[PDB]
Amino acid sequence: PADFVPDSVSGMFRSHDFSYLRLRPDHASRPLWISPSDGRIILESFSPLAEQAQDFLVTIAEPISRPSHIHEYKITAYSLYAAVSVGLETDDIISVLDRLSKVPVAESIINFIKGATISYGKVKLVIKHNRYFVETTQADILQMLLNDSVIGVHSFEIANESVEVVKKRCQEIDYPVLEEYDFRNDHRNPDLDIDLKPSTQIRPYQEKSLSKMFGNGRARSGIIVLPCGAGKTLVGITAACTIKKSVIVLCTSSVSVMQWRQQFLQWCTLQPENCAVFTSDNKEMFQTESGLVVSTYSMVANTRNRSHDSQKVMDFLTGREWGFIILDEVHVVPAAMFRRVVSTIAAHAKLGLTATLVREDDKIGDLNFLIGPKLYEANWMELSQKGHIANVQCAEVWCPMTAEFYQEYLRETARKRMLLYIMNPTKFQACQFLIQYHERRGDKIIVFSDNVYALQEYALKMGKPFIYGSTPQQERMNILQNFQYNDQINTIFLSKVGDTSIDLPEATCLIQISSHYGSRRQEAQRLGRILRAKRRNDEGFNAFFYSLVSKDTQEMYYSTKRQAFLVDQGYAFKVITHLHGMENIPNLAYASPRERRELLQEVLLKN
Amino acid sequence: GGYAWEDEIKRSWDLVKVASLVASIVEARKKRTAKKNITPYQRGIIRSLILTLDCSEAMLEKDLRPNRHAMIIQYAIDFVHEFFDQNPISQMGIIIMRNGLAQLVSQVSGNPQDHIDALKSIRKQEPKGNPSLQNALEMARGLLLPVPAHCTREVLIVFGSLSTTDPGDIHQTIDSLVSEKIRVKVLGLSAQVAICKELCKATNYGDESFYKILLDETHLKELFNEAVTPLPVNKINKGFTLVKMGFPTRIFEDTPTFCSCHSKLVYGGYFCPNCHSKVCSLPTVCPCCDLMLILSTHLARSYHHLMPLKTFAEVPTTEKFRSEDCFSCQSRFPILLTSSRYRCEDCKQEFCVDCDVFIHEILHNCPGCESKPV
DNA sequence: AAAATATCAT
DNA sequence: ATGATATTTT
Ligand SMILES: Nc1ncnc2c1ncn2[C@@H]1O[C@H](COP(=O)(O)OP(=O)(O)O)[C@@H](O)[C@H]1O
Ligand code: BEF
Ligand SMILES: [Mg+2]
Ligand SMILES: [Zn+2]
Ligand SMILES: [Zn+2]
Ligand SMILES: [Zn+2]
Ligand SMILES: [Zn+2]
Repeated sequence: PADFVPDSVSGMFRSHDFSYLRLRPDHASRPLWISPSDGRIILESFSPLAEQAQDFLVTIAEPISRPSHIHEYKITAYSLYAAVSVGLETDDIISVLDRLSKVPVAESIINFIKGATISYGKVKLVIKHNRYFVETTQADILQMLLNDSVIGVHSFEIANESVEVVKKRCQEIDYPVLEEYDFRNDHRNPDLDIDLKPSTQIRPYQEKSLSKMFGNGRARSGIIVLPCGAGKTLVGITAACTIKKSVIVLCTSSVSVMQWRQQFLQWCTLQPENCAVFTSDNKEMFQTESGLVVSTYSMVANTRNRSHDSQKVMDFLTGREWGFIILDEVHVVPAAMFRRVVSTIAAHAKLGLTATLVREDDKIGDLNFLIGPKLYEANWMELSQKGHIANVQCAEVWCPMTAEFYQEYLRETARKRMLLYIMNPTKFQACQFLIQYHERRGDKIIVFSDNVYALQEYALKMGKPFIYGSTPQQERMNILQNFQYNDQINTIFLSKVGDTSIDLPEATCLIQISSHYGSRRQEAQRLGRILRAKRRNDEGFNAFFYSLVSKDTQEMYYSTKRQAFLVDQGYAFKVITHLHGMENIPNLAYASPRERRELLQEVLLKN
Repeated sequence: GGYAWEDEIKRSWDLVKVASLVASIVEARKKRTAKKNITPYQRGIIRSLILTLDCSEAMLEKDLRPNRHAMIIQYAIDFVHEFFDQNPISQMGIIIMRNGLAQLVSQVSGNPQDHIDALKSIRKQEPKGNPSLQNALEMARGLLLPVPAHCTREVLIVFGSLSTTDPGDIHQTIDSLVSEKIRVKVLGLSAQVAICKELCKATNYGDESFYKILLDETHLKELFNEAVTPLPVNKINKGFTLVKMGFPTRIFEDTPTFCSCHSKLVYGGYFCPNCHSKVCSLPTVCPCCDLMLILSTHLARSYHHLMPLKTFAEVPTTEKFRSEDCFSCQSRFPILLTSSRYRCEDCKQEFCVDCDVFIHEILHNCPGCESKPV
């Protein structure tokens, strides 16, 4: 900022004016704008050099919003650490960024990238038989590290329980800890002989995502983020196959554990001799020299009370050293107790796979020092164009609340407030009409409802099935399998159990009469349930995602806050004030005033 | 046995790292080289063309968006308009190969509206079956029989398939076509075909340049436009003769009268100079005394073919220029490397690039030559 | 069928 | 800190 005349309207911009820097002569070619103060990056995807720019920016930046034309990126310390990790240096990053920038990079930005691009590889952590040695080839630097009281060629054994403490501490200190494991060199750990089946073929983006993890030829821990239905299961299977070591899979739910077992079997050469599932249904353990063990977070994470039969298997899990560990649905690892899974199980390489890297609290960033940096990410819109994930036309139906119903809403307390608008008679009519209309088109409809009471009430009235916690595992699986392969049972209701980590290609439409409090994770996960429809490549096909809300209620506030993640990724919500053809429906629930009054009394009697 | 993942990262950005006016001139000169050679080849102004279109399963392919059938039909409409504008005296007929048989869709006549309407109706028809060159050629051979001898028989097959299912020996038809002096032009769509090449070569006195296969959507229009112009005739072939014709006079009448051609009430028409019968439109054979009625303008349109304007040669940069502005349109020649001046040989007057294209495509007389007093 | 511990949101 | 919902065990 020198020899620059402030603009007359510069007051409109609160010190964010960047007119002092002059536009480059070749600005018509460069696709990037760099904001000095905020560090934001504006990228034009319709200009030359778009494709490789997007790949480069994603590597060095964490995407914020990616609409059709203008992509908004941001640079953070964690993003820079991930970039330098995958075979990159400050010299290359600076040259590329300056080359692609429509305007010269400010000195403030240059300092930010420079600082965090030099600490890559000073401190290393390795795992011997069952003892963790935080060693390094050089001897002088570690001596400085050891002097610190927080931690407690040089190699020293560190307490297994306190491993997380040092990992965070290394992040706090200038030098962050690196997680690399040369699976080719070490053969002491028994090797599992497995390879992808000849029929199987890796998709382009799946190949690229796995390439980043193995860019240097050695496996490195990290998190791979792909849209729901992208195929993270196959990415994990391929990652396990290439390492050729023992692999342990931790999964959110037992139903998904079965999916991993089947998916693993369908897409690799492994035989049942080397597969064992440590789930509630059965505690079978593999006796082979090495193999795959798939379990769930609750079983491994549990500390106080675990049965002796489960204890023996858990001791078996903790006994042998493992080569690979897949943390499926890694968005719940930062939970209070699930963090112990990483520490208890000793694995050289840990890979996290999730579709929605979102968490209400500030614990999402902790993943960078529990598993590894965010290695790769994919655009939801980009995959939709390629035909890998079915297109969805999201909508947010506005259901007005009737006067009799609304008056009781105001007087009631907050906790009782939820049940008034969830059981809105107008909302009930909207749900019935949408289901009837979309059932005519031969479309499978899944109706999520977090409120169990409302879920059951809607299901009983509509004569349709439902799944939630009380339902046993056998019944839940039977409904899932039946709904997939039976014409009569075209629609099934669900609850919070089915929100995340379930595969069902048949589902194409989707509704939510009720939902949990404002939380972007559940919205994205529920939307992803219908993003893998098998009939996604058919010409002129569009899946549907309906969100029923009550006007003037707190649900409107939550719904707007509950779809922020989808808006950032690219999805757009359309407001449907009027549903055409609803009046002509011969039968509508709670049409008569007496029925509405009876329902109001019934719902009020709940509390 | 390591996979491609372990090798390295692609590093796409590494691939990208950080004279036109003369190029256009030399490119124009290379293109102008093909136009340098031009001689007044004798061409048959009067012609009868039978347009054969392939409507078979091969048309359902999406090589030409939206489908081959749609693009061929659409460009056929344009060809019909262009063909009858450049050649007013000529007559045309339309045939289509469908369901393994040749189906006639419009009788050979000289009315462009009838042919345009026939093609428009074919739009909805869904192509199916296999094509049959022999059936189309046999039907075309019959159609070109009543045509007068002085007329030059012509067949323009738009073939799209790769195989032909005929009921008989197609080689006999090729010999028969040569006997009747019928020249066949084939516009293939996918790849060369042995029979198609033989048919064109045999009927065109051994010339192999009458069988063309396009390479993209754009090239199709150029191939269609080329067939509009009349074809040259060989020295050995003789068809010199006179044709009786008359020029009727437009007549204005207060009360409508019956037309001899269509027996319909029309306010105006052209009175024949032999039988005084009125005809709605021109140029058509008189319905009563069967002498082709035409206006002087119809003959005029074809004069430029007989005596084409000689191509212009770009002046060398070293040599001096006649003037600083274009003779015709008075547009200053840009100062620029290589002078962009073209002079006509006969009158030696420079012209601009816009005039050079205009004076040889739309306007068929050099402005300088007419201005020169003899 | 009842207990007890986690998780996710106020 | 509390209330729902879910999961695991006895
Ligand atoms: N390469 C592939 N070819 C075909 N189908 C694939 C491929 N990769 C993944 N899929 C399919 O994608 C669907 C969802 O995969 P999954 O791993 O469950 O997704 P998520 O990322 O939500 O965990 C499954 O039906 C699976 O068969
Ligand atoms: F992201 Be998936 F639906 F597990
Ligand atoms: Mg999954
Ligand atoms: Zn008439
Ligand atoms: Zn007459
Ligand atoms: Zn000119
Ligand atoms: Zn001249």
